[PDB]
Amino acid sequence: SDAPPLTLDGIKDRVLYVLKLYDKIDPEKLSVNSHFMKDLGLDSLDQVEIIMAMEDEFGFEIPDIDAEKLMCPQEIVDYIADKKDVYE
Amino acid sequence: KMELPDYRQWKIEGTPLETVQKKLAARGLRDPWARNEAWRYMGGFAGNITFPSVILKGFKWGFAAFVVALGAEYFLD
Amino acid sequence: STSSQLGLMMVTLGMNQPHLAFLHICTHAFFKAMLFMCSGSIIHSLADEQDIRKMGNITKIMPFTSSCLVIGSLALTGMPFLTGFYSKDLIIEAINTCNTNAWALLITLIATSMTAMYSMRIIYFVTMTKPRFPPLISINENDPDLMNPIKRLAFGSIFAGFVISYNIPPTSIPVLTMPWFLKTTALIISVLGFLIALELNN
Amino acid sequence: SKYKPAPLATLPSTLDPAEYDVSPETRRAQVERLSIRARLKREYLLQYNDPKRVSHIEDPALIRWTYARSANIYPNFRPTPKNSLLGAVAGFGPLIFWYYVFKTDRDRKERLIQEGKLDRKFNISY
Amino acid sequence: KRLFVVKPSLYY
Amino acid sequence: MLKIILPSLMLLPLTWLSSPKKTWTNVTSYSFLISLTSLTLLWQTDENYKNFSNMFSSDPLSTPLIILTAWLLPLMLMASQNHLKKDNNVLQKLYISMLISLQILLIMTFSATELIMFYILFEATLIPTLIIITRWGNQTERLNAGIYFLFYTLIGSIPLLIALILIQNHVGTLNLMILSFTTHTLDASWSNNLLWLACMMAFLIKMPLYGVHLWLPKAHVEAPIAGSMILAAILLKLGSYGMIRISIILDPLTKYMAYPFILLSLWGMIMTSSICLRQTDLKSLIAYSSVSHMALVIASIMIQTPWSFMGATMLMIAHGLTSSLLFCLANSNYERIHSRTMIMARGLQMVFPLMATWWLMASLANLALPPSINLMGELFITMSLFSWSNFTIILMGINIIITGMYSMYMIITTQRGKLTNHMINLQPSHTRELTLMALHMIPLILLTTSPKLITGLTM
Amino acid sequence: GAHLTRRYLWDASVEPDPEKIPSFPPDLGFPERKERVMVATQQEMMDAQLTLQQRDYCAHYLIRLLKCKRDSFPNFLACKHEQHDWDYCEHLDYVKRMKEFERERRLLQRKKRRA
Amino acid sequence: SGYTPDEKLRLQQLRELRRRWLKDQELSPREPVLPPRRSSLFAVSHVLIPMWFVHYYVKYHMATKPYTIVSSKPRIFPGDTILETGEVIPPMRDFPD
Amino acid sequence: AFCAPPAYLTHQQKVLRLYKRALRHLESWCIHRDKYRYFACLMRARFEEHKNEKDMMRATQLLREAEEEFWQNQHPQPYIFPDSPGGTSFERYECYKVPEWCLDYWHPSEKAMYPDYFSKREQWKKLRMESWDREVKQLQEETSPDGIMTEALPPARREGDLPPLWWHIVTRPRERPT
Amino acid sequence: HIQPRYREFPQLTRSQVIQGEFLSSLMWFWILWRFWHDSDAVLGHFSYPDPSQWTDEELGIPPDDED
Repeated sequence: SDAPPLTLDGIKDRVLYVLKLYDKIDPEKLSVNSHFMKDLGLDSLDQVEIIMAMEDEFGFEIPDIDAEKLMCPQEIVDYIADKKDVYE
Repeated sequence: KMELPDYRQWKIEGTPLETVQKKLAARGLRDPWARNEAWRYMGGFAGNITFPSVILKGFKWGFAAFVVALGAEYFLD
Repeated sequence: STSSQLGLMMVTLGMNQPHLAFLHICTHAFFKAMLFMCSGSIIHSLADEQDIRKMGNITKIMPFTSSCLVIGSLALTGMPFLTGFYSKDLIIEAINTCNTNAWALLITLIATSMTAMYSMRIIYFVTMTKPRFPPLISINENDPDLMNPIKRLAFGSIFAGFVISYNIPPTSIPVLTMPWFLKTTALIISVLGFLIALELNN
Repeated sequence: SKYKPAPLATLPSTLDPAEYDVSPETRRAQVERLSIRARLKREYLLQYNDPKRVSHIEDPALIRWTYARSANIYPNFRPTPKNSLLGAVAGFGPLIFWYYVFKTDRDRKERLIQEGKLDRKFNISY
Repeated sequence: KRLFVVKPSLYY
Repeated sequence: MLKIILPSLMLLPLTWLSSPKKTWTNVTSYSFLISLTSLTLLWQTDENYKNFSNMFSSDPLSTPLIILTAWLLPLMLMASQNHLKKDNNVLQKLYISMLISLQILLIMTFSATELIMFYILFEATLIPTLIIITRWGNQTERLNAGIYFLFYTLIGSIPLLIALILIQNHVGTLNLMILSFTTHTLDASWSNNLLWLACMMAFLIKMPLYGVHLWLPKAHVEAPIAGSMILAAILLKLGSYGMIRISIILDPLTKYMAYPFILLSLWGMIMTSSICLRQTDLKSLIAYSSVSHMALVIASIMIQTPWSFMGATMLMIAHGLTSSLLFCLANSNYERIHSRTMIMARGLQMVFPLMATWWLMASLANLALPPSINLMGELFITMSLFSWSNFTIILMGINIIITGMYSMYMIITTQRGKLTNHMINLQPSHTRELTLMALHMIPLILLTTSPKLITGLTM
Repeated sequence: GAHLTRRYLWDASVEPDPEKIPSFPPDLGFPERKERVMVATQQEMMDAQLTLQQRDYCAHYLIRLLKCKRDSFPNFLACKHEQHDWDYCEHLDYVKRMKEFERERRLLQRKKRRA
Repeated sequence: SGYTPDEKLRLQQLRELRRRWLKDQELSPREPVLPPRRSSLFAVSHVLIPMWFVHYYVKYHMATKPYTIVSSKPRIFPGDTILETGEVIPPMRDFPD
Repeated sequence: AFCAPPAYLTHQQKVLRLYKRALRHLESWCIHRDKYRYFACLMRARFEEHKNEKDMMRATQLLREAEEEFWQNQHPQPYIFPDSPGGTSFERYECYKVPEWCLDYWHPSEKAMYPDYFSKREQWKKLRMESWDREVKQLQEETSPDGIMTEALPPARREGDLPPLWWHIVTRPRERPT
Repeated sequence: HIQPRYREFPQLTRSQVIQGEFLSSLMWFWILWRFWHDSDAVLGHFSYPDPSQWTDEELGIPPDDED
């Protein structure tokens, strides 16, 4: 229990960071509510890697039955927040 | 809070990621996530920890003090 | 590693050398516990991670814990004039200088080599490669509760074998006249193990 | 060198040809199973969330398990040439074996004792 | 910042 | 002895003539005081056993059992207050009277110099026990349980009565002091072998044996907490006391008429301790552990060596205490969920932290954790058997292993693990049941401190 | 060592067995032999509380060593000269044992070439 | 693939409820109410008095009882001087080396 | 965890989960990140090659051959995130996850130390007692009569109503309570 | 008291760096002191004689010609 507590804005910032560092995406057209397969022209095999990177970033794992439902990065943020009991 | 560096500073160039990217794009393949792994080779991480540097860590001043005490024990006899 | 050292102690008890086994018992705790406590610091800092694949360089980011861990691994190996030497040396001598089963002798030497090998495995995947751990850094090893016991155990791992072996009474009679390739055999073994593991990992 | 299943080391269901099936009868079965399971899940959660509940939730499957492993045995037991033989051995085989073991050991002992040649230097307490 | 830690009744 | 028995009688008018509210307090307190009075029997400053009359006496063997029987009454009364809270005053008084009568008859049995009084009371202890089981048990198997419990015992006891009468007609008296100095070798013959069988099988069914042990788990399972406690702690010790007293006149037929029973006991020990693994009912688990433990007592008594008798007495006392304790612990959780299955409530260390220490300490006494007296008995019995035949330690050791195994399984799958969140009815622990566990445990500590008391006539 | 490659193969018969040494009489050569002398008396070694394993013709330097260790306390680094003398005497005893071993080996060679 | 419009509204509602609950788990400064409120003397208090009682026990019960404390005999060396008897152990015969 | 698996597993889902497990075991073999990046590009190439294969007979056959190849050359000791099944800290904190109803047995003395909390708690309990019947009827009135169910819960269609069966998702103990 | 950084190498307190450096330097100073003063422990230091460089006259085997 030496790690700074997790906060929503930080989660969102780090997610968008990881995403901007993904070469198949344009930072300019990036925001939350953005859809990977429709707005950002991606496919399922890339969403897999997106969620893998989220995991390797925050240090925990997300099951496939739920990962399959993560398309908007705000969904990722809300999942990571409901898993880690953040409320602010 | 913790401020995040600029996402754009993470460049493949100057790492083994460059070698891997070349070996890949040879056969037509590109590594997109390459940049998200860059910080592990940049900044203070940039370097190479070799086995002697770890074992012989502290050998300098250890040798110095060994010599000091050896000379003192000669002086004393 | 602890199970291996226990097997070695039982070997010692097999060739009628109990005092040596007890001296190894006493000299082993220091560096073994220091090793566990360095591991525990690393784990408390990296958020419960215990898998060396996600540890990376620890010199730059934990120089003190890393130096103590190296001292521990050395004492575990021969590394003359540390705590481990003052027992393991005589262990190897007694085994290679008595009417013992040859297979036991052979696999004990092989196991000392392997001791060096996995000591180096730790030192490599935890102290000499480049990071694999998450990008957020919440590392702190300054709390005096972490440093004072570790450094006490380090002073132990360094000087305690000398101290004891010189203060104890003479229990048995050590054989002290053997060919060069038997008195220097433990060191040769450990060194070859280090080199082989280094090559395999590079 | 491909995997060979065993009663303990089983098949991971990814090398089972029954999962790589698109047959509509199989899928109808799967759907029926999910329906049963969801029905039971709702029946359990309507109690687990009832705020007018002051007692635990009774599980009849467990009650059946226990009633079957203890009390439904003898009525559903009929003697057979296999049951009888397994019972006979399990009951009177270890006994016979250990009887002859102890009898031989103690006869040998008492023989040496009456004869001599067996020493009990400091046996004082037995 | 501080949070209520849930615990059984240890009075009895 | 009258100074211990007549108060136990006046307890009855105290029970009935008392106001409905103050009936429990009075009887509990005065029963504690009687347990105290029973501590004078330990004033033995010589090798000359205490004879108070032609009928009542107390040797180092009967004194521990008498003290245990006088000490268990208040604990049973306490344990029996959460149930019976909704029963009528008269029913509560009747329950208390059953328990008091059991106490009295048992103190008599252990104080008896003559075997006919012992038999009469040995049999009289069936009426209150059967009543308790069949009238205040909860399930329908009450009745079959009571039937088994009655008729195993009676079919075993009748031959015992015949043999006692035969001994009377042959010797002139069934006194135990006389039958010990005036003794004669029993000529080896089928008649005397059947006499041995008659004298032994009643107790062997009451210890019990392995082959005849089905009456015990049915009862314990279907018996209220008090019946289970007294049964396990005393009504089994009854058979061992009887065997120890009556084996003097069966010499030397015990040398070769024992192999069957030593063997059955040593093997059924393993069988029962293994059953205690694949057992869904906690009470059945405790019962089968009791059987596994009494097997050692039977074997020990059969080889009749000093170490053997000593270990048997220690194991009797310790097992009584710890089994009463385990049944109390089980009934604690039963009163919450009203189920005997050990799989339903499996995270109770996150709600009852203190009550878990009682589980821990008991299961440690169940297994042989030293310096517990549950361990000294097992150890000296092991030693006696090893001297008997050096091949007994095999079975003894595998029994030890299985014992540790199922005790750890009990406490793990009952206390440790994830809590059952649907169990909103897990009220915290009652001061009363906590006192119960404390009163069961502290005496074990004290005995472990002073084992000289529970050794027996041999030491 | 190589004493094992000459025995376990290549004419075991002409190499010694450690369990039986000496296997030849002491008078087979060495017309006269000064039976080894032990300085220390039994009472000395009993009073000093030695172990049966330590009374092997090298107990007098060991007694001087223990006496030095007692007198020079807490200076446990002293008494390093006495340690060397005990080690030296033990080395000489080991040399003598090696000599017995090689002597028997060479005697075996005789029985080979005498026949 | 993806959350259905119904499951998404479900998640949103459960989410605002959860984030109210967790906020309620937050404590106020005045709770817990918690009413109403010598360099190394530990040495003395935990060493000296215990040593007193233990020395009493040892010296006056364990000793003063036979074969309770038994010490391996002390080493005697040639050249030493036994104390009670004053005996002098003769030194060793002179080494030939 | 939060979602309930469906009746059966589609083909695309099978392929994605195989992709995920393969990349994880490959990370476990390829410990260094560059090595892993390289062989992961290779693995994505191997997948994307048969990506537009329309037939199903050959699709499932390729999938099963891939599952076989994965079971072979499979890391026996793969990386497992600590808080995940098979990890070091899997249920390490499941012993401090005391439910909420354990407070209904608290003593008024223990309660007087946390008054605001228990006022809030009674508010919540009133909320639940009020919403119960409404959500129960919302459930019973919108069960598809087809006869097959789905295990998923509906949201609170009507305004002012709380989503059915929420007191166990909400009120769920935290994930690292100390 | 630390500042948790993100993807960057953090600064270190003089304490830990200096303390680990001191421990390692002490280890090496000890290994050099004991090695210079006591080198007769890792190496033989007692001449292991040659069992084949001895003289039959000194062992006892007679001529074998006639004895």
